[PDB]
Amino acid sequence: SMRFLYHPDRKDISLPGVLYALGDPARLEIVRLLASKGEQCCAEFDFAIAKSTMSNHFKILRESGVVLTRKEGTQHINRLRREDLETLFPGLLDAVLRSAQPL
Amino acid sequence: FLYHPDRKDISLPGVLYALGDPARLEIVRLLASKGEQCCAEFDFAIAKSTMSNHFKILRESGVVLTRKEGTQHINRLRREDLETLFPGLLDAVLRSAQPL
Repeated sequence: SMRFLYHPDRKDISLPGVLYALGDPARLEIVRLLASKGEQCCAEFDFAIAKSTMSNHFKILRESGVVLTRKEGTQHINRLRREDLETLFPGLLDAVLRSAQPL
Repeated sequence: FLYHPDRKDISLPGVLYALGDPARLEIVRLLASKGEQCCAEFDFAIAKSTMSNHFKILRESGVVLTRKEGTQHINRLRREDLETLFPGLLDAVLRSAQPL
């Protein structure tokens, strides 16, 4: 494969949607890891979580506008939409990441 | 005061979850500018029990402190606690918050 999974346009990202997507210890930790380690394979996050719940987590991160997910080959690789979030919500990301605790 | 957690039990995912809703975010946005607000300043097209759950979520997550004065419920942003635990978060959020 060589394509990006569905992601909203900058136009359709809302502040409540982003906060909801960050509003979970697992998702917050995903974003924390994506912010510090760059792109990560979907399997990179082993949290002792039901795979259905982890799948829902990434889907929320994608649909909310936080995460850009790419499918290359068999696996899905995840990336923080840093420019989109900074342009829409200056200071939000750094404010959230400065306050997060390493899960 | 109504139910409210101790500062030790306020977490960031819980605060962000409480803010991650347009009605709840609107409540916080009003309380930040116009200060301690009683009463039905939060008149949205929402079920009464659902607006009540919104306030319960805001209280349980450590965002809002509510006290009863007469028949009225005076709500107050826990700015001190939130700034103490999560400096800059509230401003980062309010800077981009738009009226609903």
